[PDB]
Amino acid sequence: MCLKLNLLDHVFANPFMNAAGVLCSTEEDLRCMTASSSGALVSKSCTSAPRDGNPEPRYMAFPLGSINSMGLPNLGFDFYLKYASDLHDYSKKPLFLSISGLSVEENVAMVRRLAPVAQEKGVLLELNLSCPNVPGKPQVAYDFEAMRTYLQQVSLAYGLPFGVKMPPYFDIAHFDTAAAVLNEFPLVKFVTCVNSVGNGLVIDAESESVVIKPKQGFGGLGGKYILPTALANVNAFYRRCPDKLVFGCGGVYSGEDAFLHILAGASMVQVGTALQEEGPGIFTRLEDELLEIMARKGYRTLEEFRGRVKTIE
Amino acid sequence: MCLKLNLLDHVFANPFMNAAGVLCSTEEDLRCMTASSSGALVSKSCTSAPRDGNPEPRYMAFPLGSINSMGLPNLGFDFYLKYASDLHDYSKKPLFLSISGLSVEENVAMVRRLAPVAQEKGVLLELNLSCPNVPGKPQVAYDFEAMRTYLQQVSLAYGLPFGVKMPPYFDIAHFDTAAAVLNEFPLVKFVTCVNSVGNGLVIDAESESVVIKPKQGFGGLGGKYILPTALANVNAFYRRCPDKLVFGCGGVYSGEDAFLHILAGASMVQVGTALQEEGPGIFTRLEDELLEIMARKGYRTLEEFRGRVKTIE
Ligand SMILES: Cc1cc2nc3c(=O)[nH]c(=O)nc-3n(C[C@H](O)[C@H](O)[C@H](O)COP(=O)(O)O)c2cc1C
Ligand SMILES: Cc1cc2nc3c(=O)[nH]c(=O)nc-3n(C[C@H](O)[C@H](O)[C@H](O)COP(=O)(O)O)c2cc1C
Ligand SMILES: COc1cccc2cc(CCc3c(C(=O)O)[nH]c(=O)[nH]c3=O)ccc12
Ligand SMILES: COc1cccc2cc(CCc3c(C(=O)O)[nH]c(=O)[nH]c3=O)ccc12
Repeated sequence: MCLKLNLLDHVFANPFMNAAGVLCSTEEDLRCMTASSSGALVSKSCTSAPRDGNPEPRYMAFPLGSINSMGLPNLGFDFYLKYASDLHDYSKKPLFLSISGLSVEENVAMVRRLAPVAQEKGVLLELNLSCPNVPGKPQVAYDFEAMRTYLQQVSLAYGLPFGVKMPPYFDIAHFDTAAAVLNEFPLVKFVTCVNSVGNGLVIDAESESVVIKPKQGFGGLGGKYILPTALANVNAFYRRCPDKLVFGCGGVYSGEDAFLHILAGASMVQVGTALQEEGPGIFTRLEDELLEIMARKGYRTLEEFRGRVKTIE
Repeated sequence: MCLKLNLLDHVFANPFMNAAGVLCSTEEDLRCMTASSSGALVSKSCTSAPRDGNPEPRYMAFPLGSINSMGLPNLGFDFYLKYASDLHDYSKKPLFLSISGLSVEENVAMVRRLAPVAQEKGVLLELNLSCPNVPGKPQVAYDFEAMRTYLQQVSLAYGLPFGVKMPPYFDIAHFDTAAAVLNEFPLVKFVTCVNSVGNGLVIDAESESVVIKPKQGFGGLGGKYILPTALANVNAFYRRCPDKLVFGCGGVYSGEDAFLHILAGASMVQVGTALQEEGPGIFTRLEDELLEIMARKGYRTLEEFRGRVKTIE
């Protein structure tokens, strides 16, 4: 019985990894994720220049999940590129590097640089489409023309297999349109479903106050709040993109949650809120919990059940 | 005591009512909601003809909320009109009637007929903008030109103050666009935020199966999953629509949750999943809990704190 996977020409001890932005910003963070029992790690979404991000408090967590408006704080692309080219030990596990340029041109500039490193070391690119474009327009993946533009330009500039990080959708017509856009791009080999459920608002009843400072307390939601939304999006893309992998992200706190993701179609399973709260020991727990479920059901490998969610009649 | 308020030229004993679709479909249901301690009731969204709705099971609930793909089962507009015109006891509490035609024409035909009953009896219209719009197109509220068409035609045909039931949005540019549309229509006097969070997917780990039959298990989410989303939409529209009321809906299980909706800007608070699960006794508990929080804080009126959520710095 085992949790091993072989995809994208890499080998993974298990399907678990951090969600971009959690425990991935500094060399310290990335060494910690490497030392953990996760099957892979992804670096913090980066921009060409270093960013401080939004004013604090900008992340808060509660029994049912988290809210954040971090504002893309990061050490800048050159730092993440150097970690991939010079510091990461690929004998431990594979590395994804997430990029999140604030314009299509910024993304093209980073991927042009990353390509030779991707080619020579095998670092894998996750392009974040659940990011701001022009203020007053919707985020890139909610503007299908912008999304197409970004994928066209990054595909041409990078020239190698990559994947994308998608926001959640809530309408079947949007699943159909979004998947059709992605299916135009053969280099998009994995789709990560999902980024945080956008612009929620947490209010503390005792203080009568929002809990994060930026954007009048509005921010993205993660954790237990978003699991059914995550599963839907994983399965919607798994069904619509049969030539791509789907990575699941959202609401994983247990091996049972990971099992549901995998039944929905997930190949890797990312852990954000629960990792931020529990720390990297979570990975051993999740491995143990998932293996226990597999033993009860007689499943020896992930492929035996991946995507095999049953529907009714 | 007491929680009495005046809105839209009607007196309400308290701000609580059912959410449309819950405990409102049959004359029995409506009689039961009338007998309750709620301050108002709203009928099941209706169509011109009666509908059986989707195959069962079509609703399921869990500790964190519910998922549903009911498919608009209802007794038909003629029945809800007759209830409004002949059967409802207006001396008990106000009545809202929810309309959810499948095209703009169908809405216009129902509202033309509802208008004289509204003038005569004071029944209030809630137009459901989650009404599905041409298939392969996004629900109407997610199609801003269709939404504007709907409201233009309903406003002309109905000619009296009404409100609208809105799906959640997740992007600030969409809040700006949607609120601008609504502000084009002076007869739209209340906005109810939110309908169910669309197309989530609940999977049962033991059976490896989705839990509702329609649409391969995909359905709208309600309950604890959606409270921060509901609060965000309530506050976003409250800020953007200063000449309208905002009704809150989503995740209310307690007087504390109602308190947060009200702080966000809610005038009435609707109760869906928790009412489905607890029954109409919930209204006395909510009342008691909300009065207990007001007492502890020194608030004597709802007006003292409605919309007064604090931001940081
Ligand atoms: C503090 C924080 C920072 C994050 N930063 C990023 C980011 O830099 N890039 C990105 O793609 N997603 C980012 N996310 C989103 C997560 O990767 C993930 O998609 C989301 O939190 C949902 O998963 P969860 O329910 O496990 O938290 C961030 C989330 C949190 C809580
Ligand atoms: C079984 C069921 C039926 C519903 N039918 C309707 C409807 O007919 N019209 C409507 O506007 N919303 C309908 N809704 C949505 C609810 O009114 C409410 O917007 C949603 O459940 C979120 O509130 P909650 O978290 O209190 O459940 C329905 C919800 C459920 C669970
Ligand atoms: C107000 O929100 C933002 C301001 C500036 C830059 C932003 C960049 C992002 C993308 C990074 C990101 C973040 C983030 O760094 O805030 N948080 C997430 O939950 N998911 C993400 O993908 C999101 C929000 C931003
Ligand atoms: C697959 O879902 C549908 C098929 C046909 C008509 C539908 C009509 C609606 C609107 C009624 C409604 C329903 C419902 O009746 O399914 N559920 C909600 O959570 N909110 C609503 O506003 C929703 C879903 C429908």
